Amino acid sequence: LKDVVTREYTINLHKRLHGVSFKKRAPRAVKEIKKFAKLHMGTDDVRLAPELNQAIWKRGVKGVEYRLRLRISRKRNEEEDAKNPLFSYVEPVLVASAKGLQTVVVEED
Amino acid sequence: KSLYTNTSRKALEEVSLKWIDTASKFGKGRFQTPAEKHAFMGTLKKDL
Amino acid sequence: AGMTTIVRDLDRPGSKFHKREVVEAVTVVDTPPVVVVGVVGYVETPRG
Amino acid sequence: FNSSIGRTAQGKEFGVTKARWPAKSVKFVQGLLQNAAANAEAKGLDATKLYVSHIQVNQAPKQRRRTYRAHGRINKYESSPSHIELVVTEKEEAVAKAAEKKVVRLTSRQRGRIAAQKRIAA
RNA sequence: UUGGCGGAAAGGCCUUGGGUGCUUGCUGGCGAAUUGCAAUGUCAUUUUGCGUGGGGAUAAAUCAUUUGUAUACGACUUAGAUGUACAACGGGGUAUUGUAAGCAGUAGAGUAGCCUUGUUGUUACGAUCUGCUGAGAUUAAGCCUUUGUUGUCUGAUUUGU
RNA sequence: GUGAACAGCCUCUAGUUGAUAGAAUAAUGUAGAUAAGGGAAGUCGGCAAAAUAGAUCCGUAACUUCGGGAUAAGGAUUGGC
RNA sequence: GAAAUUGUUGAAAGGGAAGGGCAUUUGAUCAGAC
Repeated sequence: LKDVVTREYTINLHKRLHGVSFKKRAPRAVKEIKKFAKLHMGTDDVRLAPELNQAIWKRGVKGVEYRLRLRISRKRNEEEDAKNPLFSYVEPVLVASAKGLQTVVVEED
Repeated sequence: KSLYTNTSRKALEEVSLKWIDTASKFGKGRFQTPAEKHAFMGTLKKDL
Repeated sequence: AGMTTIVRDLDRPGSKFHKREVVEAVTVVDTPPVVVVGVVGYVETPRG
Repeated sequence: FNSSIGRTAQGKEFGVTKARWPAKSVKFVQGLLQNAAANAEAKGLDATKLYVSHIQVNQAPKQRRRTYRAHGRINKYESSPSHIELVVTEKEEAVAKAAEKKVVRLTSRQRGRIAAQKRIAA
């Protein structure tokens, strides 16, 4: 239905990966992004861009960046619609540093 | 309140404080007030 | 609320630290006023 | 079949502390609920007063495999398969009433007492 | 119906007034039979349900989500329908380390070249040094605070004297 | 490549990414560790662990079958430019 | 197409076993005799 909005978020992975096993840090950061998008968009299913997968794993299994800037977008579901008519699709954001930014809404064009 | 009366030569003592610690408990606190910290350190780059 | 440190002058005759400084540990309990709402009466019975 | 299984808060609904989510056993059952529903609708049944009136599970023949144990031993590694039956029925009203007459036998002393009450009041 | 008393588990006791039925206090009239020669010969109170007709009133709990003063799992303790509400961020404070990258310097053991033939001659290399710089980075994951930005707030099950 | 080294550690060619997974982080375990002051008082017993350790220079006892003991013991140094 | 063992429905009982004996109450069922 409505609310096809896309917004930019900063996620603090440092507070979420605190004290996690080293071989699990990058894999758990994957599950944190999906839980993060579900919270802010309410969608059960969350899809990650493969180039966002690179951003998490850029510095190995235990070198995840403290902060990531994300472009989370809610979109209509297609291709034999599942129970959820809306899904969240998450992009990385190319910035010099992800610290000090506030959540903003991206215009639709 | 206490259930009994105790003199005990220790419970009748009049306690008058002299100094209360207000340093940070979130680390090895060094200063008691933000004014004290500003005087010891001086001006910083955060300050204008 | 938490713990903190106090300095006060000990006063007990016959002690080595009489009229001399002692550093001391205290705990602070936060106590706003309590609102009285209701009252209950208790009869004294053979079963308590 | 609950010995030394874990506890969960979602058993409160049923008055139990041990409950579990048998995904394999669930999917088998709801595949047979679908089959019975199709069978009922092929029979002209309403499908709105349908309820599960009978469902039973009993043991199928075992399927055999082998386990290797320490000091050169072989032990059974078996499957416990299931046969499943279920029946869906239309719910109906009360069955019947007005049971048998149950003819009653009175002694002559009891019969006279009854007539004494009829004679004694309107 | 009037007025009291009783909290040990009072839940009952006493009392005022009127109405009503009976009265074996005394003297009369009618009825009983056939349950057949006895057969407990059925008269008590427990709970529940379905009906009427007459009043009375219009909730919560659990699951799911959430917190960590709790925790193996259960369990515990918080929060959530429009607000000194909750959350994600950002800001500030508090802490830890010890002075970031970049740029500049007539700093720098010295070496080599250049000619404009030195006299601070310049250039090339050069660990490190000085200044911007108690800077920069991290700061709740079980730290504190918030006039900022953004979002969220009606899904499931069950319970009745 | 480091390095005396077909050591140990990292990489190239080539080959794998195979061993049921998910969530939490109680006790007790297996494996790995660190501890103030003391320093074997523990224990049958220093069992286990710790300490020493490469290289260069200096120095090296008793005893001896004269070959050894010996790396005896015991000191110093170690980077970069 | 037995038993051990098992599911479903029905009935009943169950305060740290169960099962048994004598006797009877209660519930279910039943033959004979007329």
